[PDB]
Amino acid sequence: KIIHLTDDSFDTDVLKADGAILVDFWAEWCGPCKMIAPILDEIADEYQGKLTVAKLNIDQNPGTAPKYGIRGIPTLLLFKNGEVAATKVGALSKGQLKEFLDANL
Amino acid sequence: MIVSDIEANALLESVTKFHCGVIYDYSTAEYVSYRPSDFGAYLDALEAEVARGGLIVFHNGHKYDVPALTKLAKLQLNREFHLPRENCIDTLVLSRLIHSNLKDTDMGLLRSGKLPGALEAWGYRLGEMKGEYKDDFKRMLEEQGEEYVDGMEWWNFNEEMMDYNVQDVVVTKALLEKLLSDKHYFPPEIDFTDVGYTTFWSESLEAVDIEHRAAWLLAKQERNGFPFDTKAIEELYVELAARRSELLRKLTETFGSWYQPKGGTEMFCHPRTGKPLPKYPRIKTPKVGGIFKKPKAQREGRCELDTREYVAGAPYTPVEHVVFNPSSRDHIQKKLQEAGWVPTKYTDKGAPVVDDEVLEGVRVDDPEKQAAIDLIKEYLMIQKRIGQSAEGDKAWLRYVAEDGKIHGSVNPNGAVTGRATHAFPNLAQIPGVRSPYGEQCRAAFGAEHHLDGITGKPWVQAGIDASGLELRCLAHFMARFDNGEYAHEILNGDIHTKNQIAAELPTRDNAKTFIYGFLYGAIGQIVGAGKERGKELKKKFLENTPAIAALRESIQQTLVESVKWKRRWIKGLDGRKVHVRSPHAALNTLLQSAGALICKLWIIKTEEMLVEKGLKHGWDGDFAYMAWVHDEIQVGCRTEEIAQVVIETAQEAMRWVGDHWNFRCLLDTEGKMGPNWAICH
DNA sequence: GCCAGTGCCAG
DNA sequence: CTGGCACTGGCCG
Ligand SMILES: [Mg+2]
Repeated sequence: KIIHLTDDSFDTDVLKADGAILVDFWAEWCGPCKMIAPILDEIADEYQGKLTVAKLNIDQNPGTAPKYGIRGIPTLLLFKNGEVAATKVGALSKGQLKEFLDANL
Repeated sequence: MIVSDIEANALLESVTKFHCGVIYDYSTAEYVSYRPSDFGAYLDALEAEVARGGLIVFHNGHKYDVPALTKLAKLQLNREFHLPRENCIDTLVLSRLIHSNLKDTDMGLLRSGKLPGALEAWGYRLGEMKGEYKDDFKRMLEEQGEEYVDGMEWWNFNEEMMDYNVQDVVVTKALLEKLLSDKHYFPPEIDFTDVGYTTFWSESLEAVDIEHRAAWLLAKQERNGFPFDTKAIEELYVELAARRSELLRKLTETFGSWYQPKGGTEMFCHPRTGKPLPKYPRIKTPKVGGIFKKPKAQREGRCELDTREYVAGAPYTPVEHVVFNPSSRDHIQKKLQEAGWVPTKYTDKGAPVVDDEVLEGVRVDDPEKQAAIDLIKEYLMIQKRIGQSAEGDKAWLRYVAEDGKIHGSVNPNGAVTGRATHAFPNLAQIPGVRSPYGEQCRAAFGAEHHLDGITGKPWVQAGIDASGLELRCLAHFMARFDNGEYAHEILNGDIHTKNQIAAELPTRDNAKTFIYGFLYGAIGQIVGAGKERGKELKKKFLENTPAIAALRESIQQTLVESVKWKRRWIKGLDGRKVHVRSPHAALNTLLQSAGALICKLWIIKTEEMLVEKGLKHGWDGDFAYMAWVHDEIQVGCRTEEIAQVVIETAQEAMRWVGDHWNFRCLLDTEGKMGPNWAICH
């Protein structure tokens, strides 16, 4: 259920999509990114109704991250109607993520 | 004999005031201090020593004290003062000859800590005096609540400056006697502090006289400077900068930017176990932050959102965005391997080698990235030219003086072998005419860029070089074994084709490549093999050239015994000791030193002959030495007629040098007349 | 600011 | 082989 973005599909899959979209900017060499990975898989299932979860590997797709001023990973950007609604950086826990989504959905 | 030193308000180029001077006279065994109003008396005392046919000792006096006194005497007293070369001794020149195996700070111009090996103590102190004085001055000011300014310690005379002046002479005298105690250069039977100048030069080893003559002449050369075309280089800089930018544009398009961990202060530990993971990038664990703000209402007392982006406890990896830098070997390596490149050779530190040779052999699938490698090689070369000519700390454009000339420094005996070293900037490393942009670089250095002080007409350049000096030096040394056979071949027939046959080589060019490398103690890249055929090439060469094998053996038996040495030095042509760093480089040391001393005596004799013919050395005269690059000299001449005379005189001087040291191989020179270094190659 | 590491330019 | 010096990248106050 997780959408794997690319620099070329980002605009249409995220910016011009409907509903809430949670984007995770990550890299294979980051410890925290690997921590939150499993959590994101479970979040995609739960909010399978009112939320779409997408991932963008910054090494394979170097063009997008710079546009949002990434300063650390994992960076979670919540998009709504083509714009960043909320943003949180770090390996949030299952519960913490839940609260973040609930409070912003 | 007297020992002296002066303190003035600036470096030679801009000195305007004599602050003080100190003189130690060996005849009275007393020190005498001269304050600012005693300048005239200071000069009279030096001239009195000259009138006695005496000697004046300075530390670095050839380049500073002597020339500064001439300048200051004219500016302050409207007096003509010119100490003769024969009456002056320089302990820095002596130290560089006797302790040639050691480095020195070049009077504080170089950082002590960056130099390899040990440093002679007295010389170290003399070279650090300015820095110490500045430190004493500074703390004395700050203790008085006064702010220090750039270099105010030299604006006015003061008593602590006088004290440093006295100390300099005390140490210079100590250095002098330490140097004079070396019996290899100074016969013990003679007290060199109690003899006239003629005895001093004639009774000391020949090398002592040659080194002082070389330093006197080269100080003059530095003063002359090399006329430089500033405008042409500024235009070259614009051209190079434009190509650099375009290459960067292309390369940054081909190789995109990426993220790298940076700023991590915490070790990443396994959430499950807890075992540290040093390999993973360092992380950061925010201590503050949450989803909601800490509340302010009954509804919430049982909530406002925290717009901040961090959550206490939730670790992340700090990263920085990096753009491709074509000058970074690390980026180059990173991008090329990602393209499929597989390194074959690394450095002793593990990093893969990224030099022109390996880059040329790199093969990747993507044609754009493959072609980008040429852009990288070109970018690296362009950067090298830009750094040397305009942006580097020692760039030509930063060194050109008001007189439109570059006054590079020369250490007359900076190399262990007796060769000179050049710096600030190094005028012995200007790109050759055959390398990219070499013609423009070379053309910017030339006599044509100096307009005569009277007529306004550009001067002309005479470029003279010693012909195949290294090989002729080899022929000389093998003569006791082949009776001049190699020498006869050099000037009658072809020595390179002769070596080609000797070392079973395919192309004559391979011979020239083989010889000039065999002397450097070197491999098979000449033919295309390596570390296998090479061994066979040496044995075959030495087998068909028995005289060179004999020479090598004789050298060895003289230095080594098993490394356990019997003597770690070779006697140079003028009798000096030449330190041998390694047994394998012994022959190269012998040959390079021979060429160096030959060229040193050659430029000295050439100028003396020009002077005896009536020509005046200087821009206010007939000719001016502008550069000495090991086996060649570039001389500015007021007219073409003079240039022809300089060229012809240089040939006569070389023949005189060969005869002087009974060389077993005839020595020659070749000269060219033109407007600049590009033409006079 | 410095110290290493690497590489290239001259002869 | 003998030298000078430019750049990058890590550490530092
Ligand atoms: Mg002095």
